[PDB]
Amino acid sequence: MRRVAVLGAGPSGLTAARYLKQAGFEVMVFERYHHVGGTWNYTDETWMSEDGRPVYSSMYQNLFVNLPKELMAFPDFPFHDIEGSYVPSKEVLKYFDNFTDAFDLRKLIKLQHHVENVRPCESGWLVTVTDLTTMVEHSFEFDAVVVCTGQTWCPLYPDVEGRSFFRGRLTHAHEFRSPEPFRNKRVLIVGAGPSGHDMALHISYVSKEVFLSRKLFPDNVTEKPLLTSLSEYTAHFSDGTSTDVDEILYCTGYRYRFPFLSPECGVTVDEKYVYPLYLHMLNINKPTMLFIGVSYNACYSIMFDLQAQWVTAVLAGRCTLPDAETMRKEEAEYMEKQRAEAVHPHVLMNHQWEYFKKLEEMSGAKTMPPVYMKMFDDVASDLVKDLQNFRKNNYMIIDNENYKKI
Amino acid sequence: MRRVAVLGAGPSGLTAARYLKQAGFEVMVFERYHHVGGTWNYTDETWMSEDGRPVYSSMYQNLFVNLPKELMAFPDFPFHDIEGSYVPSKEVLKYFDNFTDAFDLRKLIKLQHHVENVRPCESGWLVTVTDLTTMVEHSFEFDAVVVCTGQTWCPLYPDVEGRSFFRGRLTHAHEFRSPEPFRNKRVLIVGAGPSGHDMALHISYVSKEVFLSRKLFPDNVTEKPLLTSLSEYTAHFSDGTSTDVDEILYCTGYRYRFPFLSPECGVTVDEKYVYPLYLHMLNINKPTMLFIGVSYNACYSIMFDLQAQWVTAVLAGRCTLPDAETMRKEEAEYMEKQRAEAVHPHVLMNHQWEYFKKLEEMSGAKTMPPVYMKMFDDVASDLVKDLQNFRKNNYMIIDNENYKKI
Ligand SMILES: Cc1cc2nc3c(=O)[nH]c(=O)nc-3n(C[C@H](O)[C@H](O)[C@H](O)COP(=O)(O)OP(=O)(O)OC[C@H]3O[C@@H](n4cnc5c(N)ncnc54)[C@H](O)[C@@H]3O)c2cc1C
Ligand SMILES: Cc1cc2nc3c(=O)[nH]c(=O)nc-3n(C[C@H](O)[C@H](O)[C@H](O)COP(=O)(O)OP(=O)(O)OC[C@H]3O[C@@H](n4cnc5c(N)ncnc54)[C@H](O)[C@@H]3O)c2cc1C
Ligand SMILES: [Mg+2]
Repeated sequence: MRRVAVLGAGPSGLTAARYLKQAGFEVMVFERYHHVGGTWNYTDETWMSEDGRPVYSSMYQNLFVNLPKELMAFPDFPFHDIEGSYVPSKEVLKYFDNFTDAFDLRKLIKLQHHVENVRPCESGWLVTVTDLTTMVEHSFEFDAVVVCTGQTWCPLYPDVEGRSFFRGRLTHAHEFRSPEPFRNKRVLIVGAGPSGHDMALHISYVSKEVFLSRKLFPDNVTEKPLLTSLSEYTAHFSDGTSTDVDEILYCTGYRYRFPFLSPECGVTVDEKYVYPLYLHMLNINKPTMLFIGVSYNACYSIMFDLQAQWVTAVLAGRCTLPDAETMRKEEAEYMEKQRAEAVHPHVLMNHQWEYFKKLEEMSGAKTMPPVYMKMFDDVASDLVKDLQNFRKNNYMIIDNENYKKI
Repeated sequence: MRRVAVLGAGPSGLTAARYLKQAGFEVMVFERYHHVGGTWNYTDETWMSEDGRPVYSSMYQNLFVNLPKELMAFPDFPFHDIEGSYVPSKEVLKYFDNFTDAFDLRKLIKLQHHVENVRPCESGWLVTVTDLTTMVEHSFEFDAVVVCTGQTWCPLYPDVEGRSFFRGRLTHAHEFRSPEPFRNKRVLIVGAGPSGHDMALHISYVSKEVFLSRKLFPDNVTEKPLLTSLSEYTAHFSDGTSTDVDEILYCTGYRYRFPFLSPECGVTVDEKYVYPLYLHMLNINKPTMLFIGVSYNACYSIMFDLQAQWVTAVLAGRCTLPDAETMRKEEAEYMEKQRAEAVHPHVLMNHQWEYFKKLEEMSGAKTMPPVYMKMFDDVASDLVKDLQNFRKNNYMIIDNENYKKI
């Protein structure tokens, strides 16, 4: 166990590379874009790039973070000193470029390399990639592979009665880049929890009327219950109401999609479920393949930090895992409990802190500063509770235990 | 029986109007567009019009007819003097504009009136329509309703495995207006029979490569067998081949859609089946509602002409219909035979001349000049046998029995 492939140089991939490199592995990171940082990169491009491969970023113009920069930074790599907690996206991109440079990761990253296929070979892995600058295909052999390609690029559209009758413009959150196409339009946003809050707000500034449909806002945003059918130009809702709309915008999230995974990798990828994974990371069938960033709805800084340290510990043999039968059993029990609590398989929100404590114990990682939990539990929901104003709040962490509002 | 509603002022509607007027009925024709002629009207608009209602035209730029004008003219209303048998679409539009004036129909037609709802009331019908120039909703009462709203506007897309993963541009024939968005693109056209021939030809003139997939063409049109799956930017075919494409164009036809029909009208509308209809026209459940132009794949001039005369004859009490029981029996047997011949419910192609003869006998219509059958049987398929060149052929009807190529 020496040569490890990292697939993706977004936050997940970058974190993995730091820990794997520190642990003495020979790391190679493949990234299709020309810049690290994942979806924090903004591009005018959507769906497919002119370079011939998908656009993976769903970033849009003028986005600000929905969590204070103080909680988005890794505990041992603070954000650059810039005024304000709720920074524009470019500051987060800058953060990951610095992070990459700080840990001497850049030399490990093959930019504009699009991973096309991954398959088991002997006990290791064969990774096939295209160098998009030459269009030459390259194959590389590795002892382990860490999949960090994200899950905010392949859109999910929930089925709705009559959807195929609708004649207005239908788009997904993935391709949202600016509110301009929605100017003076009657817009229905189909959302889930907080998924459509920010886009509703952005669109409210240019559109005639916004309808936010889900199973606080500006005056021209009208909340609606569940969308129940569509007709040619009209939306019908669970309350028996209906409204005419020119545009429908699905803020209905994404599905897992890992096109490069050959069936022999032993991973089954369904819309909301990737299996069989232990702790959302380890491929139970082929345990030298691991994923970072499959789990979601959590304090991501800590999640990335810990999953990278856990993956690293497993590959270095410092973490001894239960046998496969036990891992399948624990996974099975975990997933039954997800269903009982009515959340999707890889959603961490209800138990993230306990999950992180487990990762800490198994990986040998430094314990997380409790202030992350206190601050997160206090402010994470502010988007849904004080959408128009929460980003004016500024915070400063005082010590390992406490923070304050400025 | 005095007041008759005609829904639509395309060829079906106009033709109906002519005979209904002739028979002395009080006819009111509703047409959402500002010009008669139906699908023969070209508009840059697609899907939804800025006027707030659907766009029903699927006409594209630089279209020429696929059947000689001699077969497109009604037997008793010859085409205006124009050089060439295969005329541009605007000459067909001109033909129906002239027809409308020649028969003094224009006065009957409420243009820019969009039919919103039709429902039975007492013994007659209540028709709800919007005057799009005022956005005022108007109600009208009728003793009978003739539905002529067409069926080339509501697209049909066949499911294909992986369609949801495709990230290229996916469009339907309905929204095709010019080949320009396909310039320098790799284009897959998904077709059935002749459905994608003309569009393949149009696009071939501008694109890098055109692939025509179906269950003689220009050099850059490559025929492919059935499309079996899609991925991000690649199409996969039944022959085990794969091709990367930027664009998919669905030439997969349409489905029946009559949104204004309340369930009480007694008609069930499925994708390829409208029921219960006698001879593709009469609503067996509510026999004062009739349809013209539900049947298709036939010599359309004769079909419109005879169906209009038949509908008029029924409404005038001159056509003796079987009782409802017999009509249901004949419909069921007819539909059973359609399945056996492997054609969709309303496809006339295998038996149109016999069907036309039956309409003639029942309605008292003038017998069709046999030359229509002889010529149609000779030239209708020239589109698929000599696509690039068939439109250079010119014809002349000599008499009711003979024609010659010029
Ligand atoms: C619109 C939006 C707003 C958000 N706002 C916030 C916020 O305010 N705060 C917050 O904490 N989180 C936010 N997030 C979530 C945050 O973006 C993710 O948590 C984080 O970026 C996940 O990082 P990742 O490395 O797992 O995935 P990504 O950042 O998506 O990176 C995946 C990487 O893999 C690369 N890649 C993918 N496929 C291939 C391939 N075949 N070959 C080579 N490379 C490949 C991509 O180029 C990309 O660089 C937001 C997400 C979105 C979509
Ligand atoms: C791309 C294309 C090429 C074709 N080429 C040929 C050819 O070469 N030769 C040939 O013989 N045939 C051709 N056809 C078929 C031809 O267009 C039809 O056979 C003919 O137009 C059908 O006439 P129709 O009146 O039944 O329907 P349409 O022509 O579609 O007319 C329907 C009318 O109803 C109106 N309408 C619909 N709903 C409403 C509502 N709710 N309220 C008010 N008005 C409404 C529409 O505006 C329209 O004016 C072609 C069709 C297409 C799509
Ligand atoms: Mg006769």
